[PDB]
Amino acid sequence: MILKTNLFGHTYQFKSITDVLAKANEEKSGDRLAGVAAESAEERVAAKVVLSKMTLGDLRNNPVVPYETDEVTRIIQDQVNDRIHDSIKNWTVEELREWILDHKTTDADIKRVARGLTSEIIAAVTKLMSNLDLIYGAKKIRVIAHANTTIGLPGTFSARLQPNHPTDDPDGILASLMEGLTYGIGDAVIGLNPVDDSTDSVVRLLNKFEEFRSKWDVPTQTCVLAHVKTQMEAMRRGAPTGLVFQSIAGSEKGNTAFGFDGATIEEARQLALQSGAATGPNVMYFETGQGSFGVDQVTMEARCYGFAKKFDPFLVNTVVGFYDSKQVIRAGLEDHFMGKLTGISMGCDVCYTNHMADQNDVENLSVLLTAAGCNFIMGIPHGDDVMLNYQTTGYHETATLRELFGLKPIKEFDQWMEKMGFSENGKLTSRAGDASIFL
Amino acid sequence: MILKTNGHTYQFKSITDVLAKANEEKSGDRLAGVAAESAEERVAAKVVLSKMTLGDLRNNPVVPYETDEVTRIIQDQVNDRIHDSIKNWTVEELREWILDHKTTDADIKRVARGLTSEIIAAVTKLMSNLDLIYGAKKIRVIAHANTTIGLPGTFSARLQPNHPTDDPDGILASLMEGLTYGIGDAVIGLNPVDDSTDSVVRLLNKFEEFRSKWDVPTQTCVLAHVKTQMEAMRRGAPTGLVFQSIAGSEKGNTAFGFDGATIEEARQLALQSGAATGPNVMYFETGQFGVDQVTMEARCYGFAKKFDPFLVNTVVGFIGPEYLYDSKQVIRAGLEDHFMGKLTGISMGCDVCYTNHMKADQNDVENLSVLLTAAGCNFIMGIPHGDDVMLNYQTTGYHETATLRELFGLKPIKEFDQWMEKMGFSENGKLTSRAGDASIFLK
Amino acid sequence: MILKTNLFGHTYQFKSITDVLAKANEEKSGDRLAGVAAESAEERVAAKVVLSKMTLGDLRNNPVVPYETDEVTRIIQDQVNDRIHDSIKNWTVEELREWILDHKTTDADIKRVARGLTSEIIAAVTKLMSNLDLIYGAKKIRVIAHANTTIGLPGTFSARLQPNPTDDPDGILASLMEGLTYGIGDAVIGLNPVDDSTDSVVRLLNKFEEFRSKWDVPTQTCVLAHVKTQMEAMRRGAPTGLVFQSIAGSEKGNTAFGFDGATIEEARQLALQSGAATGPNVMYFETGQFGVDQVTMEARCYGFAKKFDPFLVNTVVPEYLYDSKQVIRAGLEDHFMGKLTGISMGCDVCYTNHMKADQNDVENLSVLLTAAGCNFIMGIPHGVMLNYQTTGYHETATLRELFGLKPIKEFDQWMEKMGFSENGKLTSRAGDASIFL
Repeated sequence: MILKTNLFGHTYQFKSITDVLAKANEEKSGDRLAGVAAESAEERVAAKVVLSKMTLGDLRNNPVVPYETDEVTRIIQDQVNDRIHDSIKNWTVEELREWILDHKTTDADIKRVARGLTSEIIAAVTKLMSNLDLIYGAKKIRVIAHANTTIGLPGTFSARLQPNHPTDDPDGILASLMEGLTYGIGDAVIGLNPVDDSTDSVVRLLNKFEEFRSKWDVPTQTCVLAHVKTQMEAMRRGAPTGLVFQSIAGSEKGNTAFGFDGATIEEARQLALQSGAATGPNVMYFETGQGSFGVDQVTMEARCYGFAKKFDPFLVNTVVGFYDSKQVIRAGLEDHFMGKLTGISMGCDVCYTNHMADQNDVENLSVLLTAAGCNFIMGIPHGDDVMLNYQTTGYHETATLRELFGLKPIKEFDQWMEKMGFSENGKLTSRAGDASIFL
Repeated sequence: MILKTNGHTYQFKSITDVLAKANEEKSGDRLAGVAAESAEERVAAKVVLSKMTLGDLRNNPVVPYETDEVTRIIQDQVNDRIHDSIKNWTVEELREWILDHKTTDADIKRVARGLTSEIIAAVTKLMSNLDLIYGAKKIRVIAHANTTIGLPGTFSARLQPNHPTDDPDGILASLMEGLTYGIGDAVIGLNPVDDSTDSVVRLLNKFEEFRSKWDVPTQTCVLAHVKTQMEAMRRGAPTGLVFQSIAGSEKGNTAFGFDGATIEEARQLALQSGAATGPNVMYFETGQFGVDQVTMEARCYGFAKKFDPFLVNTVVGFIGPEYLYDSKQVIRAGLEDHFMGKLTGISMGCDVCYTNHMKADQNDVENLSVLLTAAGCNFIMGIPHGDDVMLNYQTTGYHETATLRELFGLKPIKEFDQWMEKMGFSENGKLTSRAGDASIFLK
Repeated sequence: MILKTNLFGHTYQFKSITDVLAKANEEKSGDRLAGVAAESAEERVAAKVVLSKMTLGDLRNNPVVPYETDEVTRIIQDQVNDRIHDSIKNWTVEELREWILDHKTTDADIKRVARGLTSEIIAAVTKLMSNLDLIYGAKKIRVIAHANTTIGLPGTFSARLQPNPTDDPDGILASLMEGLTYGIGDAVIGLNPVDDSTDSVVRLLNKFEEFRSKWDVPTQTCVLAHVKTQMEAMRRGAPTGLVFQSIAGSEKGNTAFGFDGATIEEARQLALQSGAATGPNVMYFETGQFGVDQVTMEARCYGFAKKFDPFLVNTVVPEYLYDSKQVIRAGLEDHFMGKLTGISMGCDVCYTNHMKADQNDVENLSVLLTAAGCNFIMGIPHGVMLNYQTTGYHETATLRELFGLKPIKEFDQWMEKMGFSENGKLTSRAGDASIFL
């Protein structure tokens, strides 16, 4: 294959596909720090030109971590329909891009072609797309999934309810939960990322979370975001969970560092279907984000999505961190699109402190992702002040974002809200922020 | 009025100072020395500005009524009765109220009668980007030249080819291409290289022949000096609109070569012998001593409101010192400008400048354009800049505008949309295979 | 410009444009009494023929009252866009008529042509239109205005609440409340006071606004005194939504009414600076019937009114009636010319139940006007205690229901918040002013 372009008055040769994929990315902090980024704006345009002419055959057959060496590569590659791929193998990345964006190409068509794609291809096409392409292209693509209720339907926008609190103090958590419900937060999931993630603490929390949900008959899913194996361990001890969560990576090496493999995730899925509190079939909740190999962040993100797709998740959130702020927006839009095209329920967690990284930047991305058909987004505030983080909730801003686009919580949760008097025809009432009805 | 606040006593030198230090970090303000010394100070300025009554800002324009015509024009638009009823409202209260569910667009428009540009700038300074999006969406503003711009479910765009030499065939090509993507429903014009009265005249008649040839429901304009256009008009050359770059101070306007009385003359002249049905025939361009960029921006709208324009485009740019600049500021200013203008009651758009060497330099423009379109902005245009004058002419933005419309399900102005369908360029809002194909014009 | 024609059997020559305008009108009482009418039905057809072939430029250039002499002609003529007018100057009156009434011709088109028209052209085209043309032709045209709320939107029908004895407070008050329960007063809540002294107007405005604010009624208030009286009342701090003045089609008429162009504009700006309406449309004008005919004079009031972008423009319309049809004809003409001029056109109908008009005639004209797209109509009984109680509230309500119209949006929302109506239909609380007292 070529890997060389003369544009303009200078021949640029690239070492490999991995090199071309990496240098074809827009400016990214992590790639720069790893030495894989483009040495100039001109070299980056060259990478993009080279990539645009690369065929889907070449990319599919040369995954950036070999098949014999990496389980994630095998999981990704084993999902391909070889017959479908064979008919698109001679298409170029740029032809794939144009085809995906064309008027006459439908969500159904795209899902058919997805069967002939791999994470490296998804990754590749994303790099040749503009921010408006990533938005318009992702909107075209519908992805839905069902645990207790169905996420992803047009006209809806969902939100995870996960109170912080440094101590995980029962009162502070409960208070944040109830307030959150009044704003319509918690239809995607109701949960906690616990400080004490011992098997017994997870057992205690899961039990408490289902007691609360069952009390108020909230149509949603519960999930304690500890290690996959700890949640499984709690579930074998009789604790109910709606979803099973795990942070994931784009390599076998990466997942091993996190403490699991495909078999482990598959065992958790079968255990949740057998004994979980959710109807199913979508019971996994995965977290990605870069990173923790010579391969770029975008391509490795794609590969996480390809791993995730194998286990039919209810949710798959990336984590982007708010050097120009435009990078974070770009990342969020890329993630969201690669994931929608991969066919997974994709969301996005946006971290912030305040460093030209503020709440305004988070809002910029949020609005952009919502125009893209992203069904769940959540700001994650950081800072030395652990109490402004707990109190900075994003509940009111999410209600606002919904109203702006005219979206509602998942159908059954929106019905629950009207029965509680917290909302009416999508818009919140005077009871918003008023958790009195619970007490 | 109190200009102090707290575990540290912060104090400000004036209203002009608080307005300035209350802003979000901006390089133009920072380089002009007016910005805040820290985030703690910024938060402090916002707190002081938030407890300030509307009467205090109404009575304390950042440029004196005695001195400056812009200040008078702003202040003379106020209804003293309505202002009186709200004079004791605090700035934070005005923000809350604007954003509240029970508060409607007609309510806002009423309260705007008792407001001034300094107050409009004051409230904007206390709003997050989401507030500026959601709050501007609430506000509808329409204007009618030959057609009505501003209606919900629509999005309009200027057709303004930037050929380096103003080659008649380079323009004719770009114009016809644009029309096939549905561009030019807001206005068909040129910012010409030769802005001489005889040039402007030649241009105005050429554009008019072309528009009239294809019976294109829109307006024409040549973005020159208001005085150049008037001469051209007095010689018998037709114009849909009359353009003028404006400023937020008499000095600024005087520097630009005109005053309030020049714009009224231009306006009444357009109503007398212009090619637009009217009443809205003015087309202003805004964009940025001791007064911050936002407050000055507000004051241009306050100026422009008096002349009921068809369009008022701010100009923001993804160009800058590189080390002191961040894209967020360009986004924030666009969102701010749009809100303030909509709150002022003017048909408000936004021109976005960018260093155009890569296709990825447009990502920044697209970010803002999507945020603004979600806020109800009915017209946005990209302006390519850089040493490559011919790429700038090729970087047309037509396809990207058509895609922006389909993303939100918007169409061009009603009559133009009807023209598009009669020409075969679109159907129920979406373009056809004919998009880009100038053949129907040549055949 | 020919002014002769052979009305097949005789040759009729006319003195001037003024003469031909006048003779083309159908039989009108004032025009007859003034000696400007046609001597025979045959010379009226001849008048029309001549008018029909007359070009628009000729009409624009020759106003019935000279530009050098008359303010109203200048106010009218200075509003013309010469450029637009130049394109149509060779159109005839008949041709202009045809064009208004064409399927393919839109409200937007008509608004562009209006800019090249004048009151004498508006008058002329109307003189050649049938009653259906005036109804249909006007239906096509939408005119909206905004003071506190917006009058003129389609699907709405607005009404004035202006209590008619000795300026009795107990009886004015009771009339307001009873009026609001039927949904009267979305256009404006006013009063034509017997005592039109500045002091009296100031007392009235303060009480009207006190009441309106108390009940939070979304509408405009206005005391129908002299413009200069209202202006002084405003300078003393009295709040008014609209500013009222009867106006005429000549500088002599306005001068006789006691005001001029600068007075009206001084009033307009005053309302904008300290009125209680949001605006921009704050003026409320009354019109209605030299050697110039009634109709052409009417058209000229509208052109005058237009320069001041009024919220409302009511025209007023029994012993000298050759037939009641003339009242119906007058109203349809007035509405068309007002809509063609681009003004919020309303209509006040007078009746004394005479053999030729008569409450049933005020219904004929009302239903006809409502089909015409008229958004404001009011009945005015003449000849004291049976005229205050002769209300028109129930008739107004039944008219809306007949056409499926509602009051102005905000006022309609207030009607439902008050339990007086539901979806434009009144409830059992209609007439029952208990919610107030």
